[PDB]
Amino acid sequence: YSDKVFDHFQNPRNVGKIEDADGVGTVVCGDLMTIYIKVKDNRIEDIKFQTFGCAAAIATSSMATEMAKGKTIEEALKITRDAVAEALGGLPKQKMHCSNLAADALRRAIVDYFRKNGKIDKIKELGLEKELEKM
Amino acid sequence: AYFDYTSAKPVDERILEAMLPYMTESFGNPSSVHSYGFKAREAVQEAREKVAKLVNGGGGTVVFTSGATEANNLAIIGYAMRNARKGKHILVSAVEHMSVINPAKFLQKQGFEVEYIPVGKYGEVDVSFIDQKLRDDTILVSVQHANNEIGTIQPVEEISEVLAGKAALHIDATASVGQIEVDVEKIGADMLTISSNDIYGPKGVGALWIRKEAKLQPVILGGGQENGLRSGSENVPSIVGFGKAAEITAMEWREEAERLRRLRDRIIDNVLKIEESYLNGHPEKRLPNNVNVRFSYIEGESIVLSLDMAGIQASTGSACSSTLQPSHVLMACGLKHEEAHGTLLLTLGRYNTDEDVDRLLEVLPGVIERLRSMSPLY
Amino acid sequence: AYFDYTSAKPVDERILEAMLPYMTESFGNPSSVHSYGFKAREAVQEAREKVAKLVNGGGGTVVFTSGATEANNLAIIGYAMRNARKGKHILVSAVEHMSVINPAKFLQKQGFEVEYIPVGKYGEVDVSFIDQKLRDDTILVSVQHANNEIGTIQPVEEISEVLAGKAALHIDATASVGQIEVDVEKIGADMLTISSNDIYGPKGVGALWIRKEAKLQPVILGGGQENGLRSGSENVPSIVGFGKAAEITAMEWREEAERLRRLRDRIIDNVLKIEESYLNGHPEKRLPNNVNVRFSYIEGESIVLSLDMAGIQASTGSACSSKTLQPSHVLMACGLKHEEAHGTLLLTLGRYNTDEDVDRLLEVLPGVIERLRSMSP
Ligand SMILES: Cc1ncc(COP(=O)(O)O)c(C=O)c1O
Ligand SMILES: Cc1ncc(COP(=O)(O)O)c(C=O)c1O
Repeated sequence: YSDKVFDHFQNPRNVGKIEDADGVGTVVCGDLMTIYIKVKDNRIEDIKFQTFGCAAAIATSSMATEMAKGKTIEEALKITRDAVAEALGGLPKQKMHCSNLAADALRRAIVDYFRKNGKIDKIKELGLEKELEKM
Repeated sequence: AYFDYTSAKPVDERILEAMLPYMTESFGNPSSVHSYGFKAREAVQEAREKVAKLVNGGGGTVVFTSGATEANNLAIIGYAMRNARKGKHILVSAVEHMSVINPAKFLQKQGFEVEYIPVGKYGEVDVSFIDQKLRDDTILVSVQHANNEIGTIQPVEEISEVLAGKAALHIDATASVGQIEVDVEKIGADMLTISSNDIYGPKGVGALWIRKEAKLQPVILGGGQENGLRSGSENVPSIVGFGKAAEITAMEWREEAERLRRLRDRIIDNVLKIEESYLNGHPEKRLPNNVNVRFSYIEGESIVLSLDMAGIQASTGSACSSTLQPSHVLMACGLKHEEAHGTLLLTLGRYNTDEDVDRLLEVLPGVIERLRSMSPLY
Repeated sequence: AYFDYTSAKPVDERILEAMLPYMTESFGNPSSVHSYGFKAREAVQEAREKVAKLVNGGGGTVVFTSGATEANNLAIIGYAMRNARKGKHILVSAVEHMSVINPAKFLQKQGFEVEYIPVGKYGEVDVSFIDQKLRDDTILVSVQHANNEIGTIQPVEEISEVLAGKAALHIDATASVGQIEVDVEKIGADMLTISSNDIYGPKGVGALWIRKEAKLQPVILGGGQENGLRSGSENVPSIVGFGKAAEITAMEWREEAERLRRLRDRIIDNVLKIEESYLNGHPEKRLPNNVNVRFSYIEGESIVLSLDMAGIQASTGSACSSKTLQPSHVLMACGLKHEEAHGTLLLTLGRYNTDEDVDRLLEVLPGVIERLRSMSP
């Protein structure tokens, strides 16, 4: 069990789909998730999420998108599984893969946004070559 | 609103009253040869007869164990080992509780041949597999009376005819005792598994009933209590409690199950109005206390936790609530891994009211809608 | 006047006060992923820790059982079956409870070589036999901490030293918890058995402490609770009571022990001052609660039922009361002639024993013995 995890699960932040989204990132069990971002001046002007999965899936997706909202892109790529696990107040083992879920959907969204706006160079910059290939 | 009765049950106040004096004033040990132990023995003996009486078990013996799990271990390992000189083939149902399925898997490591009996879309065993795979060397066949996950009642009377006294018949009655009639001669059982808590007695006790003549090797070795079949000083207070629960279930089971059926049906008729919902297990040959529904596009643990935050207790067969594998029962029915994720299991009991249901049916549809609206899958 | 505390003890009232809510209010199953599961889950873990704290059990794991009996079955069978490839040689004390002697005998049947450690006149295991017979292929030694029958305390500190890295050490601590200090690191236990009822918690639950990185095969198979070593839905209330009793035994034993030693002593001085009385087991290195003398001039069950009639609940090693009709294995092992041993009295003292209880037995016993040997063949 976990504390503020209940609050993000029951009252989730930024649920929805984004029409003409600027970047759409999507990811063994039964957890599937996508993140949608609109980007204005290198910022996340908006973020909405859709996930199917356990209570921790819901919670992390919520937290992750709350963490990224209004942040620069380089500021967002700083949202690892742990900055979100910690953000909530941690999670128990076995359910921790669900934090990796959210942090990955967000990375992919960001990586989507670069691959669409010819910013393939920044993809390299920047640490995220491996995740483009595995997509 | 507690709709998770098949994972735990409260102890009936009248059972507790029967139990308490054995824990503090008449705490004697049945093996003792003095007043304190004699009282102790009368009490165990009375309890034994109330449990036997509950299942029409006069032509056989009750052996007190620590629960249905041990009882099952003992039924399967106890019986096969002692009887291996007469063959080593065994039939077991694919939807049995893991306290049957794992012991059969142990015998598989000890030169026993075990075949698992397939089931159909609603979870009933295939009787013609049994009749087709029965051999002169088959010594044991283990099938449950009813299934506690999908609610489905099994063709045990039918199964008993086919076997025709050519192989011993084990029946786990964990889900049935209290819901439907459990008569060992009517269902032709040679061994019967009973759970105390499932009939509202203390946890941590149960019995295996054994037809006269069926001979077994023990599993718990030591003092030779339970006539050598289960060692350890007898847990008198629990046994008494278990006995008091049997007496209550005998007197009250019929009216209780008729009431729970009526509530079961109101649930199923209302739950199933929800876009894309499906009943698992048989729609009629089904325990009065079982609703198992699934919901497309969403995951079971989420439904379960949502419910809880409303004050509603329930259960799921989703992978997410274990291991990390879905329910072996659901797989056997032939659910895909996708289908099994959105599972909701609501099981009814003695302290449920129409108001519990009211509450459930005004809360659920909002839950299914809230989750669906976030599912990438909708 | 209940002097049969080692056969069965009453549950302590505070233990009871802590058990009830979990039977009626908080009756949930720890596997459930909802609030009732969560409470039950916190309730179980807190007990597990209170039990670990009892025997100093941090470097290990507590596994809940239905009692000592099962815990010994798990210790011997589960440890030997899982470790057999390291060797198949086993050392078992000749005065262990039958819940250790029977599974070993199961093992002999399964090809394992089991040797039984002899004892001297006071039923004390021969630490020398353990030195010279411990082979390269020895994997398990089983020695009880104390004997509930005759009271003798085994040399477990010194046995643990005879070993050192070689074979795992099983210690049945049923007799000893609440009586004398029980510390897993000090006695060097690789496994340790604990009985709830024996420490005023409920009947029907007990435990096996198991040192970190000792590996066992489970006995009870199924749902995977107790981390795969003992399946079945947790008896939450019993486990709570067990923890509660663990918490009182930590906070009360030193004193209750003194009180009883005193009572035992009084009993010791007077019974021994009777026609043909011998004291079985060690007179000094002995549990605060064990008086067990034998009489040449009589039979045991007689002395027992003759006491019951005065209002005295006692016990006997007399063959008469054994359903198999054989006399105590524990006593034969000491060296007693089946005849000498027939008329023995055993008196387990406990929490609710007072001075007046003790003064009754001393005002009753002498006649019971005299107006009974007065009719002897
Ligand atoms: C040393 C010892 N071990 C094991 C046991 C078994 O306890 P139980 O019969 O409650 O499992 C006893 C008491 O009977 C005992 O004295
Ligand atoms: C069909 C069936 N058999 C056996 C059991 C074993 O129950 P316990 O965990 O109380 O031993 C259960 C669960 O209650 C069950 O549903």
